[PDB]
Amino acid sequence: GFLKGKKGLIVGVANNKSIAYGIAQSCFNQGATLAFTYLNESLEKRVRPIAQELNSPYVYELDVSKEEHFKSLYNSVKKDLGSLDFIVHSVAFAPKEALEGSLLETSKSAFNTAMEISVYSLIELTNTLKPLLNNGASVLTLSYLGSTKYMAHYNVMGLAKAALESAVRYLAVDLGKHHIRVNALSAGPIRTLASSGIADFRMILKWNEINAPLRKNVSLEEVGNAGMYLLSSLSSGVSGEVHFVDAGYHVMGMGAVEEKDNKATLLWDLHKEQ
Amino acid sequence: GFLKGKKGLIVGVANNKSIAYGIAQSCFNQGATLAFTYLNESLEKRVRPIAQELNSPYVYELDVSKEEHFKSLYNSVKKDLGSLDFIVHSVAFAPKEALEGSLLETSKSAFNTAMEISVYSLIELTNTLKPLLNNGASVLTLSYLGSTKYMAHYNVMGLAKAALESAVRYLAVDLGKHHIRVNALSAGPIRTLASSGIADFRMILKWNEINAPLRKNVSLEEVGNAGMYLLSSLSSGVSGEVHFVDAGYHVMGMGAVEEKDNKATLLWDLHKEQ
Amino acid sequence: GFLKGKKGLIVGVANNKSIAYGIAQSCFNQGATLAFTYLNESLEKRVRPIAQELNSPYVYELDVSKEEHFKSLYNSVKKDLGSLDFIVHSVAFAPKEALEGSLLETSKSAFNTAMEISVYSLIELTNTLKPLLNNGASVLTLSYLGSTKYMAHYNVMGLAKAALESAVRYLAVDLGKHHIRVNALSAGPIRTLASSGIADFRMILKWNEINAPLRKNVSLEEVGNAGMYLLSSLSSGVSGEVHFVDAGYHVMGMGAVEEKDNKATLLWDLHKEQ
Amino acid sequence: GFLKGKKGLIVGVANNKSIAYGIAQSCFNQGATLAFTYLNESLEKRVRPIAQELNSPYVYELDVSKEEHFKSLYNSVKKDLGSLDFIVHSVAFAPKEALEGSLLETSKSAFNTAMEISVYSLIELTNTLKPLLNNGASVLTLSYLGSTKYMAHYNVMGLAKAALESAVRYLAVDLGKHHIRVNALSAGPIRTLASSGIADFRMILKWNEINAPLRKNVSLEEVGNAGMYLLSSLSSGVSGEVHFVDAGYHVMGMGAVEEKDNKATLLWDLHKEQ
Ligand SMILES: NC(=O)c1ccc[n+]([C@@H]2O[C@H](COP(=O)([O-])OP(=O)(O)OC[C@H]3O[C@@H](n4cnc5c(N)ncnc54)[C@H](O)[C@@H]3O)[C@@H](O)[C@H]2O)c1
Ligand SMILES: NC(=O)c1ccc[n+]([C@@H]2O[C@H](COP(=O)([O-])OP(=O)(O)OC[C@H]3O[C@@H](n4cnc5c(N)ncnc54)[C@H](O)[C@@H]3O)[C@@H](O)[C@H]2O)c1
Ligand SMILES: NC(=O)c1ccc[n+]([C@@H]2O[C@H](COP(=O)([O-])OP(=O)(O)OC[C@H]3O[C@@H](n4cnc5c(N)ncnc54)[C@H](O)[C@@H]3O)[C@@H](O)[C@H]2O)c1
Ligand SMILES: NC(=O)c1ccc[n+]([C@@H]2O[C@H](COP(=O)([O-])OP(=O)(O)OC[C@H]3O[C@@H](n4cnc5c(N)ncnc54)[C@H](O)[C@@H]3O)[C@@H](O)[C@H]2O)c1
Ligand SMILES: Oc1cc(Cl)ccc1Oc1ccc(Cl)cc1Cl
Ligand SMILES: Oc1cc(Cl)ccc1Oc1ccc(Cl)cc1Cl
Ligand SMILES: Oc1cc(Cl)ccc1Oc1ccc(Cl)cc1Cl
Ligand SMILES: Oc1cc(Cl)ccc1Oc1ccc(Cl)cc1Cl
Repeated sequence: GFLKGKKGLIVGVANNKSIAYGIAQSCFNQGATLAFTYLNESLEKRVRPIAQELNSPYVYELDVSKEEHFKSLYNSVKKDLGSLDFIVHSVAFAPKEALEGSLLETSKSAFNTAMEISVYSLIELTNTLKPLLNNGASVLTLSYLGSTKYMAHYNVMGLAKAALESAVRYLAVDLGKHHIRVNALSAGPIRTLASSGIADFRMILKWNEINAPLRKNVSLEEVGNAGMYLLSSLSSGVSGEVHFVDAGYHVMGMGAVEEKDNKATLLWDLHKEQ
Repeated sequence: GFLKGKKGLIVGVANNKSIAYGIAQSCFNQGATLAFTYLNESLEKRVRPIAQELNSPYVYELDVSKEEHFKSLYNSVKKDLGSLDFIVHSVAFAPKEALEGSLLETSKSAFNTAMEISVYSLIELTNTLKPLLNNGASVLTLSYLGSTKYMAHYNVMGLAKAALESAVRYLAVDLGKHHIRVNALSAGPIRTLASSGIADFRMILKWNEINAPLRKNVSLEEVGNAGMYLLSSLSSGVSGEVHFVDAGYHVMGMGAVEEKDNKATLLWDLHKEQ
Repeated sequence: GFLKGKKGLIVGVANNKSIAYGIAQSCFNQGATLAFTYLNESLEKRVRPIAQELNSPYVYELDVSKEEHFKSLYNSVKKDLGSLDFIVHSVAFAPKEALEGSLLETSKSAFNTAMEISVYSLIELTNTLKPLLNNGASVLTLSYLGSTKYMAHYNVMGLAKAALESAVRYLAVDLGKHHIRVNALSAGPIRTLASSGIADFRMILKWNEINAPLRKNVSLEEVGNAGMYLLSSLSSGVSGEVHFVDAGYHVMGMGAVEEKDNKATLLWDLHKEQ
Repeated sequence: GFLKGKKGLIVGVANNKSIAYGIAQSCFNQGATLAFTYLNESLEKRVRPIAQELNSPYVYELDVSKEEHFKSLYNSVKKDLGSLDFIVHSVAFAPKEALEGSLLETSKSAFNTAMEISVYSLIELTNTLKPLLNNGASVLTLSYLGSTKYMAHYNVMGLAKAALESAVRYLAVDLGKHHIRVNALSAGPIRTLASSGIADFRMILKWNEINAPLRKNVSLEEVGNAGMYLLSSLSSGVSGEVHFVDAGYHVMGMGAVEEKDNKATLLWDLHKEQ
């Protein structure tokens, strides 16, 4: 495969429906040597079997909010793997309240919690493992249209992803010198532990399926393959790029209609709403 | 004037070169009643005469990192002016170190400092004064190209302005229901207290000057008129807009060369570099 | 006003609901000396009173597809006004067929007509009057979100507008040196002659009203006021800018929902579609 | 490979340095059965051997300016290959003058030639071959940063590329209904027949090399692999996307400076210019 002999660190796995898992699965099929991290011993209960299924004996603890966990991580991968060719940064969080209602009511607390866990953590993770990154290494993070466009109740998480994307741009220039790449994969809505916690997510998912050019929701396999590509030398001439894997949803300037032309009606007014 | 009888709150005045003042100056000539805020007593020594120079007796204290200041602001204007038609958010801060070197070396501390003072403050300032805002009210903040593009050692400030512009988008939806507008004016480099205290600023300035389409730097007056417009009814149809006042610089995909056709040479190699 | 003693050419008026009219009306109210053109004698019947109504006795014939009309035009304003401070390029066309169905069915013939009348015309109009443009002159054209986002059946006109926004960018660099500004005002949907001829235009309009941040359609006055600003010295620091005047519509990444939060319902499913 | 048993049409091969060839090469190594096309007999002398080396006996004539060639194409692929899984649209032309001097001097003639060969041809190519496109088919075209940013003397080609990306957006919606993908690969400067004939091209190249984050120029293999990715099921979740293979150049907001921080100096002022 295109990741043969390549070593990579996967951060974000919570279960087999995780974006990072789809990416790890895809990376595995291409011969990569993987390493995984887990937030707490409860998630490790799921990250471990997942890890075994992908020929990986490297499982470490890493709660991005605990700076000492980073110090341990550096020592871990340097001992167990010597070096890293790629990193997957698939982590984000914000209090449940922050994602409902408006951005106005956001508490300074929820703001910082979402900024730190979802943005700064990319900086700390990358700086921490910087001296262990081989030349040509690739750093991939996960974003969402909500960064540049308004998406119902995404709120502060929207402000985070915008900063996240900017960081990707600045990190690509900081590491470009040493031939290292940085990108963001902008996936469309998809069912995962984090999303199943968001209010009326089934709706966001229906609006995308019905109004997206390909008229479908992206699979975990599709997101995994786009990621794998971005992390492989297949894309060594690609950096500081925000790559959409959303069934083409990003192009829409309004609700789809194209299929119906009698008088032109919204596809929404005909599917799951009549 | 297009602001006669209109009441606005100006946040961000440090001296008479501040962007916030230019916009204030312009709104003044249009008949707006002005109100100013200062960070500390030291700054009040400069904000005071200015307010007086522009007919304003309503001067209040406001350090965005102090939440109790916000409740006072409220009571202060609710008592003095009763209502607000437009708010100017001209604030941004980050430690000196964070704006030099690389984004990678940024600390969790400077990060949270950059994000709070420069982004969350717009949220608290707005949500606080919300019930004092008349229908048709306009909220303007200031950003910089660094938000979506790499600019020399802008580092963490670039992440801030990226969330800032995204916050402008969500606030516009949050407050649009109530007929209120939220925009951002992305001004080009311009010499002010805060900018003069930034490494090699002389260079960013000259580069924009030579490479900009209008072949010059933007004046404080031009930024002020751009803002006055965004804050006047003249733009009642505008919202969630990042308005560029940069002498067209933002359109360049490389250094200028145009006038000289002989064999095409960078204007920079001909201007102040021979 | 901010256009006192300023002379500008207004191109594109068909009746009193035209965008070029709103722009004209607004510029008139600011002391501008206007001049108008007309496609044919039938439109001249409406461009004449309108022209009188705005203290303008300069009315010339101009069909952008007729190269000779441009030669007359130059001679006309050189005699009648000596010079131009601003220009309004408000012209667009494409066969009815091309604006329905898909982009795939567009004939080579419709493609060219749409590109010529809608894009090249800006190039010819500007290049022709270039010798009569005073320093600080401002060139304003009109575009629509369909340039960068897909909009129902906008098709080839979507391709035109995108080339047009890129044209705006290249012309700003070409004329930038001579202190001349070039911008585009991207207006939101609004009822006019050309639009009343578009299939199911009412829907585009309804959708914007319900889903736009300000929850209303933009008025002809708001478009004019924006254009006037773009054409006045008030924006002497703005160039190569695509300025949106759509009630904040461009920020939306999906249909509005906000006002209803029980389970978060689409405002569309509650307004003009129960 | 990821295109094993996948049949595609390669349009635009001029020699072993063409972008279309690199993509073909990368696709050939992924198991695809290829088919090529040539403009005139003078190019068939370079396409035939390339087609042979890549295992292809399907070499057809196609001058996008001639509509009859499209009818033959259809018949040629329907008879020789039965159906198509992917199409490569790597064609663009504009008169030599148009690409030098200013966009202002462009003639109506050259405007129409640029638009037609570089934009309309994507529309005819896809609509003609449409009945031969299998579900999940992928359509890829090539663009350049000049489409949305000013690039020296790119001029009218910049307008074409902007319409081209817009067409990619509308075509993606027209063919998505049938599960077909449409994307654009925006490559960075690279040595080809067409580019070699461009004014001051070495400069554009050195400028991207020094200012690009990965500090190099992209290779034909990288552009090739990026396109093969876009054209394979590996990217079945991506559509209407403009994908940048430019060593990350697009992220730059100004010239590079990074590595040097004595007073912060341009990398350009130190490399190939002292
Ligand atoms: N699922 C979607 O529809 C979608 C769409 C676009 C972007 N994304 C992005 O994908 C990433 C998340 O993937 P997901 O959607 O599969 O959710 P997920 O729950 O599967 O993964 C998120 C992971 O982050 C971990 N995490 C949370 N806080 C942490 C902290 N303090 N320290 C260390 N780890 C922590 C969680 O344990 C979890 O494993 C996020 O960046 C998210 O913004 C998701
Ligand atoms: N100067 C430029 O070239 C430029 C370019 C683009 C954007 N901007 C933006 O303009 C705004 C500031 O204007 P400026 O550049 O004229 O700088 P300035 O020095 O004139 O103003 C900065 C202001 O921020 C205030 N401030 C900082 N921390 C604060 C806090 N804790 N609480 C309350 N106030 C605080 C200061 O009191 C000061 O008045 C910022 O948002 C900045 O990002 C400036
Ligand atoms: N009305 C809207 O909702 C809307 C939205 C976005 C952008 N626009 C843009 O506004 C501009 C026109 O404004 P409008 O909507 O008031 O339409 P309108 O019908 O009022 O004006 C269009 C003008 O173009 C002129 N024209 C057409 N072909 C011509 C030719 N061959 N030679 C000379 N003139 C010709 C017509 O005579 C007409 O006066 C167009 O560029 C259009 O793309 C309109
Ligand atoms: N070379 C670069 O640095 C660069 C950068 C960005 C985008 N591109 C794009 O790549 C594509 C071309 O590839 P290239 O750069 O390798 O150049 P190239 O010389 O290798 O290919 C250009 C091809 O276009 C064909 N062509 C021109 N007119 C035609 C017509 N009327 N009918 C049929 N074919 C015609 C020519 O035969 C030629 O093969 C173009 O779309 C170009 O805009 C190139
Ligand atoms: O960014 C996301 C975008 C979408 Cl559409 C769905 C899930 C996402 O991811 C998250 C969103 C909110 C929280 Cl609190 C935590 C995570 Cl992991
Ligand atoms: O955002 C800015 C952009 C530019 Cl080009 C110049 C000055 C700016 O303003 C600041 C920069 C850094 C800090 Cl700590 C505080 C402020 Cl007010
Ligand atoms: O660009 C436009 C966008 C909108 Cl929403 C409405 C009208 C517009 O303008 C036109 C569209 C098509 C044709 Cl044939 C002629 C014109 Cl004047
Ligand atoms: O689009 C391009 C961009 C670059 Cl940087 C280099 C070459 C390109 O391709 C062309 C440019 C002009 C003409 Cl006439 C024909 C072609 Cl194929």
